[PDB]
Amino acid sequence: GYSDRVRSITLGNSTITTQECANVVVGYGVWPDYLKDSEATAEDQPTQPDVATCRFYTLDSVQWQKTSPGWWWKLPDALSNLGLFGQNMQYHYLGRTGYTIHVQCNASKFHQGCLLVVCVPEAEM
Amino acid sequence: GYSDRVRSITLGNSTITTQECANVVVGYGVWPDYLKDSEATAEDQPTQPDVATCRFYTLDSVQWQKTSPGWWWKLPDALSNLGLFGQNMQYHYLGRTGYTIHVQCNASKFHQGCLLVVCVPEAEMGCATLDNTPSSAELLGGDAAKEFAGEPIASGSNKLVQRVVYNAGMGIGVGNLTIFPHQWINLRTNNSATIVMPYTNSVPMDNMFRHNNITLMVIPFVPLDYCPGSTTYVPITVTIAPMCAEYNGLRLASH
Amino acid sequence: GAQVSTQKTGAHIHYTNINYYKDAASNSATRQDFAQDPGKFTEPVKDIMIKSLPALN
Amino acid sequence: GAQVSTQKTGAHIHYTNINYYKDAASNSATRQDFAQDPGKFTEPVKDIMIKSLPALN
Amino acid sequence: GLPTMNTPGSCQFLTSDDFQSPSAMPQYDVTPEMKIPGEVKNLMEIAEVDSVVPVQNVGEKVNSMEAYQIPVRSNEGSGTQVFGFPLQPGYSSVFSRTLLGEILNYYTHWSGSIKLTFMFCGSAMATGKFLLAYSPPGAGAPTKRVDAMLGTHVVWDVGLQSSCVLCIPWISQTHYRYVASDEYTAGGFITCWYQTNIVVPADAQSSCYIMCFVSACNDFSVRLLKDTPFISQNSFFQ
Amino acid sequence: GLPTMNTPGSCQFLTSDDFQSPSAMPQYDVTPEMKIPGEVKNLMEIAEVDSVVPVQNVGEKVNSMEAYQIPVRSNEGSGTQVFGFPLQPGYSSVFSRTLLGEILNYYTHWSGSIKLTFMFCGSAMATGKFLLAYSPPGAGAPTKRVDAMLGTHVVWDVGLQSSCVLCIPWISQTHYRYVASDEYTAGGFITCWYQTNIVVPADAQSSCYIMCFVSACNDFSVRLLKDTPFISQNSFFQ
Amino acid sequence: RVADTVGTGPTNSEAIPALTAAETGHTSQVVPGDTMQTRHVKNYHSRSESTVENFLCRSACVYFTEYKNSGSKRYAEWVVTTRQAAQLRRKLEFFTYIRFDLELTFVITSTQQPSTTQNQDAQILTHQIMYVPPGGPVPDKVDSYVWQTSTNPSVFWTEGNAPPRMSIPFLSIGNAYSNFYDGWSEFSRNGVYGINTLNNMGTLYARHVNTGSTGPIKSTIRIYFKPKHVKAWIPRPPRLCQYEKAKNVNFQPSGVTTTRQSITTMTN
Amino acid sequence: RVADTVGTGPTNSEAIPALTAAETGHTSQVVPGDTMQTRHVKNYHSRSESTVENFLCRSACVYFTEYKNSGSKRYAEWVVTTRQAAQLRRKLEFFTYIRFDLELTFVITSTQQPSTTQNQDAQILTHQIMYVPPGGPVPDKVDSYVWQTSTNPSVFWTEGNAPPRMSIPFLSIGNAYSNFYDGWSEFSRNGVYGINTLNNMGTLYARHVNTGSTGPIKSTIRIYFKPKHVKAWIPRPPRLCQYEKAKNVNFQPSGVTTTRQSITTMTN
Ligand SMILES: CCCCCCCCCCCCCCCC(=O)O
Ligand SMILES: CCCCCCCCCCCCCCCC(=O)O
Repeated sequence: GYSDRVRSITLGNSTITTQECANVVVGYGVWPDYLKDSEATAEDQPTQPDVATCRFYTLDSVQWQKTSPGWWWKLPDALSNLGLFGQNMQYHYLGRTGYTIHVQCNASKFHQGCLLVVCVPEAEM
Repeated sequence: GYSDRVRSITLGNSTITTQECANVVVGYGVWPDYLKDSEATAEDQPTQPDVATCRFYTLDSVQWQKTSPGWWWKLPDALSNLGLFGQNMQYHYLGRTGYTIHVQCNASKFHQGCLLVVCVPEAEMGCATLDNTPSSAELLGGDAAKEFAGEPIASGSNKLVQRVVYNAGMGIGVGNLTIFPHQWINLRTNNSATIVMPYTNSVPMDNMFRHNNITLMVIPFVPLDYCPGSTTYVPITVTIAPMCAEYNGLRLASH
Repeated sequence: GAQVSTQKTGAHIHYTNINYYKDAASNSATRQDFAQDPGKFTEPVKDIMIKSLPALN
Repeated sequence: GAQVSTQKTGAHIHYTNINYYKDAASNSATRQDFAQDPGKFTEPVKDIMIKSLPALN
Repeated sequence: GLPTMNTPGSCQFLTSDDFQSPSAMPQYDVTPEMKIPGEVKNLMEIAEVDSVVPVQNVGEKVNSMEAYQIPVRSNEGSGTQVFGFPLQPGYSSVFSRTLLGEILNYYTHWSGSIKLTFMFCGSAMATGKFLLAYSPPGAGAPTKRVDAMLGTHVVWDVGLQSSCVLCIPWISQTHYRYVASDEYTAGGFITCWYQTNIVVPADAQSSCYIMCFVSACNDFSVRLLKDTPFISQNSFFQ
Repeated sequence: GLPTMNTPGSCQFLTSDDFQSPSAMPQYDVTPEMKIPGEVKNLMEIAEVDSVVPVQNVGEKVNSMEAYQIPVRSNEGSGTQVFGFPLQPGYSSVFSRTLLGEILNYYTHWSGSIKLTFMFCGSAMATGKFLLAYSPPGAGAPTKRVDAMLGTHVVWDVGLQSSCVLCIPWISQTHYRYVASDEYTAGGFITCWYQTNIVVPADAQSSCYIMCFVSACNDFSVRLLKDTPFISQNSFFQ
Repeated sequence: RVADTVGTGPTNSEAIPALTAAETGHTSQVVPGDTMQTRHVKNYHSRSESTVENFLCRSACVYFTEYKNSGSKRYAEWVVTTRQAAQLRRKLEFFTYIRFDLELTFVITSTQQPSTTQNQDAQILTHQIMYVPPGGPVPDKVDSYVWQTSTNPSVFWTEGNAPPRMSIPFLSIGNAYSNFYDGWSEFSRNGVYGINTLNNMGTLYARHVNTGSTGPIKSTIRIYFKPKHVKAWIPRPPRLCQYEKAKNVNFQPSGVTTTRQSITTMTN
Repeated sequence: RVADTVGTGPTNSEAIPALTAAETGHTSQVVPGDTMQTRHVKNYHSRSESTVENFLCRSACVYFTEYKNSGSKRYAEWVVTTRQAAQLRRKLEFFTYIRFDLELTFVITSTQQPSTTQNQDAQILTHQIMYVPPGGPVPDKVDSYVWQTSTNPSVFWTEGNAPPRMSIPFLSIGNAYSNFYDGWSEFSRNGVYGINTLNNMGTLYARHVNTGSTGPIKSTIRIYFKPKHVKAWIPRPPRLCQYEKAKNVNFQPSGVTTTRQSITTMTN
């Protein structure tokens, strides 16, 4: 039939295709879901676009040299200045969302190396 | 039981209360509704907040003097710089919405006057000079009320709009403006005017920036009068609420 | 396949019509559509207002 | 011996046609034959290739 | 080989004709229709909408917003006249530019009732009474209230309800009347007279204004379409 | 002796007419039909076939096989642009000579989706990622990847499967668009940006090429047949 | 069918139909019966003439142009647009959105021009009318390959018989023929402004197929528009002020209405 | 009827429709739904205009010739062949094999020639059109017995009324009108090469039945071809390079397409 190395992901109006990818890791076994009524505390009505807010934003690229120690990103801050997600989290007081992280680094058969991609929750430094 | 002069309107997180108001006029008999699937043409998925986009935005107030000719507003342009409705119609390509218009002008029992509030769809306006056409800075004023003129504008070459009041700028008898949904605010009885305009356009969706469908016009048919001793500064406020707003074609910010 | 309809005559006779062209935009002008609905322009208010009632109680 | 058919009109009325000449090459042009089969030019491969599948496994 | 015979009236170009014609573009897929609010199906749906009447068309007043206002003030007497005009919707200068008048100037004949809606635009403390009157022809116009009282009159009292309707009925000898002037089908005269007075309290203005709208009743009809004498072109605009 | 009457439009020669006519050769035995492969029944069966696009039509490149190749090399940076063109199938010089364009230049209107199939024609060891983007109008063209990222974009990874499809959807205000240029029905912009890089091993070429085919989706339509502005004759060829 | 009045008798009740509130924006429908006693008169009158179809379905001449058999102008060019004739433009401007099919009749009339050439032998002139949609080729000259009309529609007409006539469907990319467009072409808001944005209906050319004689002959062609199956939306107030240009609604301010002697004069 | 799109929602699956293999020679049919979320929009559009019959069924002028009432050329001769007019030839070249019936209309227009002969009395000219199949006799002169047309088809037309028109069936010894023939006449491989091998459709002559007057009159005849009941096989790529000769496909090499500023320019 098909192989497991090929994957396609569609969200909003954006698509991501990979031909040499491993198995997706889904958090702690929970797929992101909306806030249920037996858990909310704000009595106001929420706004949910789910199209403009939810889509693949591509950030800036960094160079991997032989003497690079690593990089860190903050998910709420990085997208604060990009599109309606930035405009909405800016015009509101309370926000809630889950995130899908895709990292792309391609090299030929004659290169070598290894990267660790880890999502640390509450990373006080 | 109750009386018909009292009304309350809730939208999003905003509320409007009136204690001396007449009957609401609902467009041409159609309440604004979302685009059905047997009428759409854009194959993309639309975005519909319906809370941030739909709410009562209060514009700037203008003063009603004894020699005021009238004012006009463009509904897409006026809200373009106010809140997420402005941010969304700015980040998208196609937009669609209906509007609720509320005009507030209150006066005591010793004042007199009468205003006409009319929502004119597709109000193309003639330029002062026959050869030129009006410019974008003179026709629409963002969050600003462009006033009319009591006497004819000069015919010298310019991009000024013809702001003569007894022709409404569109070259018609100001008397026949009634054909459109309209309300009368007489300071003797009415203190407010409510209008509900649906989405009136010749296409399913259109770009808001290069096309302003509805043009609210307020015309003081009977001038304001009073005797010395009464307050002379009587303002006019206009609150606009979008309804059933949706968009399509997410694109990079454009202004 | 003819269509027989009534003629517009005075008050107080059938005519025949056949379509020959196969474009459906060549038919004769349909003149007899005497239907109206003045509720959209006159009396367009949201709350019904009976004739003989204080319009503002 | 008349032939009654439908007219091409908008979306979202019958017309009449009679043949007078006995050569069968004088009939009006048959304009309503909206049939297609794009399988000959597009996707003409011998082995079926499902859309969402690795075209070359 | 069917033998026929052409009759008088062949190979002519009649303006108001209704025939069939071969299409220049065959098999065209028309763009589908959509629901657009406010569809008109008959022009008498426009004639039944209230239209502001410029009663005060005197001199320069036609070049300002003062043409639609009728002046009314606190007088020292009673029985004087406020305004008056003939019942000529398609001809008189008062009804010529009203929606009803604009529609009527396209059709030669007209019949039905008329509805004049008067709105008092004064202060909240000013009260008054007026006598609206419609007098059919036969004599001249009424000159004093004792003469217009005998016509068809409706006393109006200014109060909470600030709107009064004067229903000018259909009293005529012919089924239809001409929109152009003709003494054979004279309309009548509509006159408004002060009933008692306009009394105001202290520190309130004693000069108020009244507005008037014209509309057609459920029984209006028009006939014999003709060109309008209002629009004209010297040359093809370009 | 049937009395008739000729109507306006008689004894004329309309071009796009459909009537009957007496045959000059009666009782002709037509040669029978045979089965010939590849019968066309609709012109949109030709528009749905992939057509090579000459994206690199710069200067002299149109007079060689270098017009169909898009250059891509190993860069020292990231986020640069590879190519870009407006969505004008019947007007732009890029889509004018494509089969789709040749078909569109016969009909005034057009509607439907578009399918751009990109094929990477590099070595077997060279890998890379590209970002294809379609940005509807409203603003200018995107100038940096942070601006075209917000449109409708599809990241493409070069691998075993060497073909990627970009489905430009139908996002418009009108049901149809003009094949000729008109700002009222502007199309948009299609731009391709380097995602990460094009990395190659030793002893392999670092400059590769990409090809592009254009085709129509299952929902394409055309209307209002018109003459093509491409073919012309000074005199009757002989 | 027109409604009929109902008979009524003297009343004395608190409820009053005449008194209402015009500030609500509602037209008070009052039968003559409410304000006076009336008798039962049946009305057999009809509103048949008023219907939008009967009002707009009358042939009206949009534009007329001239061409000469021999001379500088041998062919005529006209961008097909309305708003060049006041009589029809005013009728169409009544409704903001209109949607109609069209019937076109071309009245072509020739005449002899004064000259000095002798021995004239007039021959039946033939006139060719061609329609180029927006984008097609243009006949830069009276004799050009474009006049082959391999795809464009055309009509040939010899002088002496009934005038040409064709039917045209609803040609618009939108869902209705917009009559008013308050916007620009560029989203920049600078550029063509007004209804001229939505006028891309093509062009119409006409020429003489054969030179009639030696002496110069001038022919004038008039174009007639006949709306069919018409639908109208959003009614609008009538023009009032005379038109000035055919690309916009620019006008010169004019008085509301003609004046009279006083406020109580019964005569104009 | 045009197909309609189907609504889709966010997906995360291994199978990927966008990635395919274009080396196979297969067109990957991808609905907009595969590469982005879409809503259910019904399409009421139709492909009626595109059909081969509606594309090729429009009258187009193949050739026009001239003849004089008195003078050296009193009759006109034309070998009936296509490929003389670019507009129709280009349309026909789209399909390698075509099979259609034909409708022929002859627009004959006369004109007076300048002369010195006085006392001219013009009379209704009559025009005779004759078709000689391949093999028949040829009218070496305007007045000849061949014009009796005891078997050949012919049409007589007086000037002043509607133009002539006839319908012609599918005349071919094969099973289809070949548009391209890559071969020679002789099996020797030396001789006529190309499509001119399969062009033996006859000849068409035309003459004036009666001398109109004393003064010279020139008449020009135009021939119009109208394909009916058309069938097309083996689609072909469009011409691109302008035609040069009417007996072959000889051409001058031309650039693929018009150029622009750079590879990232959005304007021509
Ligand atoms: C021989 C020529 C035949 C075809 C001529 C067609 C010319 C008219 C084209 C359609 C115009 C319809 C009206 C557009 C203007 C408007 O709606 O205001
Ligand atoms: C009065 C004359 C009537 C008959 C005239 C017949 C002339 C046409 C003969 C058939 C030609 C068909 C087309 C052949 C060329 C082609 O297929 O490319």
